[PDB]
Amino acid sequence: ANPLYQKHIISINDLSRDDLNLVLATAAKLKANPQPELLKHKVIASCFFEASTRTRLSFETSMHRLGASVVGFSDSANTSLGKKGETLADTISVISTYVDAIVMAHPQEGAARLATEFSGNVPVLNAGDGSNQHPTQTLLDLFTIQETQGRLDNLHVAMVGDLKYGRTVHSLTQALAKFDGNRFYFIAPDALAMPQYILDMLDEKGIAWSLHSSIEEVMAEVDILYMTRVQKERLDPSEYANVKAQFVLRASDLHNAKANMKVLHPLPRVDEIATDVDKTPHAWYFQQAGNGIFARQALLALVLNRDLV
Amino acid sequence: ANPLYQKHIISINDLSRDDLNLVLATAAKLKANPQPELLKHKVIASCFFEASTRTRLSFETSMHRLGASVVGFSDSAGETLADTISVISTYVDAIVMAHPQEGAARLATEFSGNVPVLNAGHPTQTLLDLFTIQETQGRLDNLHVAMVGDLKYGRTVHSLTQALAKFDGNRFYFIAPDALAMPQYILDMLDEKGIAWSLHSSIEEVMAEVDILYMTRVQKERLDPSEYANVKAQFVLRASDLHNAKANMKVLHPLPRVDEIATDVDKTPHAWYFQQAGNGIFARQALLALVLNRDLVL
Amino acid sequence: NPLYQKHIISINDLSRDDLNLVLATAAKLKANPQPELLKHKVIASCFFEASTRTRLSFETSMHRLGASVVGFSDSANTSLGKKGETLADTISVISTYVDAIVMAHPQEGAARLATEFSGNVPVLNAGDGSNQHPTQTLLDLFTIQETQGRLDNLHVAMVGDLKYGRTVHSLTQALAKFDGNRFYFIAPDALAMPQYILDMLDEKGIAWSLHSSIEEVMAEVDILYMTRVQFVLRASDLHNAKANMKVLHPLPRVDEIATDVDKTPHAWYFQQAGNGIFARQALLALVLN
Ligand SMILES: [Ca+2]
Ligand SMILES: [Cl-]
Repeated sequence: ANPLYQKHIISINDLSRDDLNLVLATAAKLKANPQPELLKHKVIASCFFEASTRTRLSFETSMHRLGASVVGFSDSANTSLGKKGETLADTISVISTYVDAIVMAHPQEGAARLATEFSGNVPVLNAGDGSNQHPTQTLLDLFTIQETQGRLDNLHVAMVGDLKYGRTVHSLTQALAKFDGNRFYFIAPDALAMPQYILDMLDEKGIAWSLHSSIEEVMAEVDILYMTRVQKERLDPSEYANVKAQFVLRASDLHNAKANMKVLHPLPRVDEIATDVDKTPHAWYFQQAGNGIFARQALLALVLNRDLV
Repeated sequence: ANPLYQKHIISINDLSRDDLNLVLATAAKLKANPQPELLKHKVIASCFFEASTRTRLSFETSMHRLGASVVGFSDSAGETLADTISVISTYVDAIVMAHPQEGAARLATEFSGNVPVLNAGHPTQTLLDLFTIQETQGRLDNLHVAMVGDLKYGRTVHSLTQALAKFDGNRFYFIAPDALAMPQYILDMLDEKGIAWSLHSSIEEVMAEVDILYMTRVQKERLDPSEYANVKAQFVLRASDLHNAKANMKVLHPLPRVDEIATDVDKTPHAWYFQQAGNGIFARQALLALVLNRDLVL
Repeated sequence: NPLYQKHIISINDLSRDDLNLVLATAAKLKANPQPELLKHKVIASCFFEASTRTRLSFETSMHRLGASVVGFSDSANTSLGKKGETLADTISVISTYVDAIVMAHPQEGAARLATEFSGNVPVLNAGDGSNQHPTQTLLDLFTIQETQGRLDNLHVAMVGDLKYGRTVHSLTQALAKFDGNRFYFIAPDALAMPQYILDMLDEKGIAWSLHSSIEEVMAEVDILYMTRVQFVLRASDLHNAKANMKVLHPLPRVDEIATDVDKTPHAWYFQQAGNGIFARQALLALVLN
């Protein structure tokens, strides 16, 4: 009855549409009736090998909102882990003898799937592995889309900025591609284009996507405008001309936006969303960030508790 | 109702006298009678953009003594700060922050929404100073208070002087190098209120009269090295200086100390800087409890 | 109990009876958890020296008993390097906040120095970054006791860097407080077990011998205790091992234990690390109740 019990959460690709809807339904229930003791007597490792203050504080808050305890580190440079040449595999194996679940973010794509080979029984939750996947960002993104659009089907969704290195949009496009009738607009520098493996997937599913050279040319029809930061720390040095944001959203761009349209951003932002956007009714990134608590609580509850909420 | 509920606490002098009295009464109540589940189901951010280890550990201990959960960062190892605050304020019930840049905490209050911001670096230092005085002397009025060291640039003695001047009948003794004197605008306020103060070049000459001796550093940057070499010993406290001390007298120091309190002071009955530091727990518990809990602890 | 409010700086300060009390308590807590035992305690996790595995193990143990934690995970991140911040004053202040202090520090004796300034507050030494500190030897002993059923009359082989792997020095001294144990030391000449350890065993009438390989003694060993050079064990070397034999390693390991050992029934270094939780729970419960 709880298909996420004790499941590793590494990639959206591994989750089903029903899985996504179950997390979202559980998040709305907990948002409505908190369960502050549900994970009492659990200890969870917050292992941010790659620092990400917003995501870690979101995850750790969600742990505490369910009554779990927390141990961990905020950056692998603040640790002695690996300093003698030992493997990440061994680090995970040892930590897995301590805790009831491992939340990990790591600079290398695939590191979270590697961890699942060595964690024995303990679930690994991928809080972001380099430029690859970010499945819990997608879960809070979907909860937010569901909340503001009333549905996850038949949406016009624009994704802007660094689509190549953006783990956020890899996971979110895969998830939305599990629903029906969605239409994608990709607005990105040529060098930071959405990768081919995402495009082939949409093709094989018969899902329409197209490339666009401006936000304005798609503004009138988008329901969700998903903005991203250039992943400066992941760019190849030959991609240095792409560090500066090529597409900037300003309040004036919203003059012909649909009444229901919301602008999302996984955050942090550089200048791709000007601060005059913050005051409009379309700005929804901080609401989105707040919904991460409910999405991440839901996931933690479903993974760590045998039965449903 | 509780007048500090959901209030930002950025500066000590934003506190009315009634609110100061409320904090101090609440600290005393919690110290005598702990309330270990008061902040159960609260999550508090401990946001130390620049490390301030002793202050962070004190604040976080205070959170746990009240049953609250804690998330944060202990060190970073304007536009982003605004967004950082906006994001964290969607997670937590209160933000405790230390930040080295001018105006950072007040700017945080513009972007935290309904989430109160508590400045850790600062208001809780003057609060724990006052709490420690009130607890060791039984009152905050009609005291003899000596302050020693860099009285010109020390913000902590300025705040303590200003706060103690809101109580009646205190007599002040300022003991400082001539170049680091208590500034005129403080003196002017004491003058106009009829509060007696005097200057003294030695700790010993007022030791017989003082209830609180509040010690601070005289840093080498402040004086010429020829002057520093001749003057510093006048502002160093040694155990032998305490010969004529009243039995109630307490030696305070906001910490860290360098050499201005010799270690032989540490085991006299008058040394009280470590107990004062421990009182930060109760001062910080009080502020957290009043800001975060709608109802007063009865 | 005799450990109440006591500093735990060095395992050699513990008698045989003290070791038994910790191990018995560890076993009791493993059998029947006590999740609220240290409810309303706040414990300081002061890792001046990072030692992250030991830190995570210690903090998990605190949480499994219901205590709260404050601390820092490396000196470099703190303000304890600024002028006037001394270790003595830092401990003096922290001991007004917390109910106990767990501390690792890069300099030898740092934890013992801290007991001079912590007042009534117990200090628990977590080492200098290495695996020599009391709870490591306690979890080693707990793991030997649990798997072998005893701490007496064992055949213990210690392999690797026996000169600088000080945890083998502690473990040998601890096991020499028990009865009838026999030691096999397998190490290069430059990294051989220190003479002061051999003399100690001699004084106790405890048998030991040096061996050039582990195949020489494998059929008789009960515990194979491996160390990292501050002699590579492979799955095929275990063919003639006794059914009770267990391979231990304080960790981290590099190449001295090939990963094909991990799947064999004798690999026990990750179970051993897991036992850190119960040894550390036990120490904290006894020191604070
Ligand atoms: Ca525009
Ligand atoms: Cl993947």
